[PDB]
Amino acid sequence: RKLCSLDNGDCDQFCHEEQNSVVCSCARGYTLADNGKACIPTGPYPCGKQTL
Amino acid sequence: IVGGQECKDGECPWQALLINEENEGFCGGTILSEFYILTAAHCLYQAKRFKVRVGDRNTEQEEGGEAVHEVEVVIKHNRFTKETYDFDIAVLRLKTPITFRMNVAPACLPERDWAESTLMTQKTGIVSGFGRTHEKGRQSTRLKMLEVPYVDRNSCKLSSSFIITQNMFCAGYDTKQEDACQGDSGGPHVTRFKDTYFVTGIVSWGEGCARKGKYGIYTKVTAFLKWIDRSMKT
Amino acid sequence: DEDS
Ligand SMILES: [Ca+2]
Ligand SMILES: [Cl-]
Ligand code: NA
Repeated sequence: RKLCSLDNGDCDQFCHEEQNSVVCSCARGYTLADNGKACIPTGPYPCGKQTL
Repeated sequence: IVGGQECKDGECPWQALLINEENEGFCGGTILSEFYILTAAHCLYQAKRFKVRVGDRNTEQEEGGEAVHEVEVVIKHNRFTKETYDFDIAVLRLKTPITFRMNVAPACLPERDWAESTLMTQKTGIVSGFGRTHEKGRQSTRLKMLEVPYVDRNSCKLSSSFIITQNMFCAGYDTKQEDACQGDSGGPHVTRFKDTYFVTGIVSWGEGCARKGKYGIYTKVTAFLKWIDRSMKT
Repeated sequence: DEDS
């Protein structure tokens, strides 16, 4: 089983355990990907990313 | 900022600068969203009227990319006290929204429990600002950043002549001459985690700057995540 | 409150 203490539960951003299972989530302005792990920005200046 | 290095263009895009009546910087802030800036309550006492500048890389020349925004509302924590600097937090609601662009982008607010267990257990964070480059020295015309180690609470309390509350944390170095300083208050302490920068602190206070046996003291943002959220609903 |  995945754990938040190991590779952050495979979560890109937030990880927590509910009823003994990993649940990932993301900051505002990101959508959780279909895989339940990755965080996809909803626009061009998502929070927390340096600008290129 | 004492020590550290200049931010490259795009590297510290969440920095804001509070500017006084003479358009001089006196404190920092962190861009949270198009309308909201996080800062320190104590900065509110340091100018009678102020505005917010974003996108600045050189305070002594207009280069393009800067924008100034007037403040609509100041939301100050009602428990802020100069006796201890506890509750050193305020939020600014701008009159006009920030246009995100190169060098102008928000820092993320983290989820509160994960911040405490995962972000605060990272080795280091990044502090930035236009403040003094040495204790009792001059402010920087360039935006500087500095990597600061988290310092454990017990070590920090041992080091400190003043109370460290649960709303504060310590970061920096025992003797290495790197720290935040006057003029940096209110600015970001961010922690990088899997290539995303999260707001973890507010530059708040210290005994001197980069003094031997003293650390920088920061408002603990995790203690105020619900407060910050509510501040955007006045 | 205590967080006002
Ligand atoms: Ca400039
Ligand atoms: Cl703008
Ligand atoms: Na020190």
